[PDB]
Amino acid sequence: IQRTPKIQVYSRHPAENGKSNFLNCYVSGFHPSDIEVDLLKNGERIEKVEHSDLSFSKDWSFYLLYYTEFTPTEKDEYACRVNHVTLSQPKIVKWDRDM
Amino acid sequence: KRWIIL
Amino acid sequence: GSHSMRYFHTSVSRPGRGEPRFITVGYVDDTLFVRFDSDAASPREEPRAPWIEQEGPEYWDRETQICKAKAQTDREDLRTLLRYYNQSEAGSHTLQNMYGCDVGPDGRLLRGYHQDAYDGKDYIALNEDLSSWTAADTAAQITQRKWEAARVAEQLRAYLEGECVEWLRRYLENGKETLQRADPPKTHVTHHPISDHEATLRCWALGFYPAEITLTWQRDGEDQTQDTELVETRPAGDRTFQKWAAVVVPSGEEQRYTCHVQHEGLPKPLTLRWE
Repeated sequence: IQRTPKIQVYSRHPAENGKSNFLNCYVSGFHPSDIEVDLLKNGERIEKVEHSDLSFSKDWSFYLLYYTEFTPTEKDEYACRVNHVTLSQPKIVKWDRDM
Repeated sequence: KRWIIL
Repeated sequence: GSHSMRYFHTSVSRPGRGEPRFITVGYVDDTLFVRFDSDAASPREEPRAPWIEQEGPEYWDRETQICKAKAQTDREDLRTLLRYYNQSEAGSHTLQNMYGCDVGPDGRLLRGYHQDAYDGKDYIALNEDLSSWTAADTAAQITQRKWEAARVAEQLRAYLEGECVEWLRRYLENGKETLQRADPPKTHVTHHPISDHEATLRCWALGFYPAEITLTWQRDGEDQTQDTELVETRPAGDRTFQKWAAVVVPSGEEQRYTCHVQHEGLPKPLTLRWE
């Protein structure tokens, strides 16, 4: 079977402008494992991105965490670009500090 | 510690 | 309370690109403690938690040998499943393995686990008596016959009842500071005005462990499951978890809505309102 990933883009700690933080993009519940995940700053692919080791839930659906150290500003906009086989086109999730 | 099949 | 040890395994064949990709992780409760990736130049099982780093060379040597050994069996097994299902070599397939044990407060084995999935679906699973198998189809039933003849269930039962539980209790003890201790969620309720007439209420649980938590919204003591946006529990990135529950309410009627938070770290369930 094939399942489409669920996508969450959030911060490790509460958004504080001008303070070092972590930008997280959590992709979960997808199958197969092959997935493409990108962090975006102002529409530019973030360069230093790390990810968790591949794991899966009780239902064999996979989950990954892509993270990067970032410093939130008021002007700068952040997003997560995920590409999967279950997606006709790469899905983009904008980052909301309130979520 | 892991298990390994025979 | 009760604690669990789990090892997760995934092999995915890569037609044309090369040999199958193998990745495995180890979890004690909700704490990742080991990992192996076949994509590494000189792959080895590496420590992802502090309390596992104590183990000596023979441990990391034996573990790495096991991980390399499992990857190779996964190749053999992937090829076999091709012939079972009469599938093409051109297609990429996934094989997934999980085995573990659950213990109680007394350090006694509650149950033992060993499951295998092919292309994301259940293939064959070891039953709770640790002496029987559940097969998904005629292909898994073929495997069931082989494994019964090879006494794989008796192999696993010995490990699950013995070496699994012992080492789990060891890990639990070695990292008792972090493992046994439960972090309560930092909780607050936020207010988000959608329109002049409507606002959104979001209930937050941050930095808690383990992942097991319950967030609910109530309208006048009544439950709002239908109209609650409940996101999946997410890792904060520091071995802790985050989760929020949101409801939309009419402006000026926030006092009608309460957020109820139930976690292990909390002495008693919490009730929150926007302030």
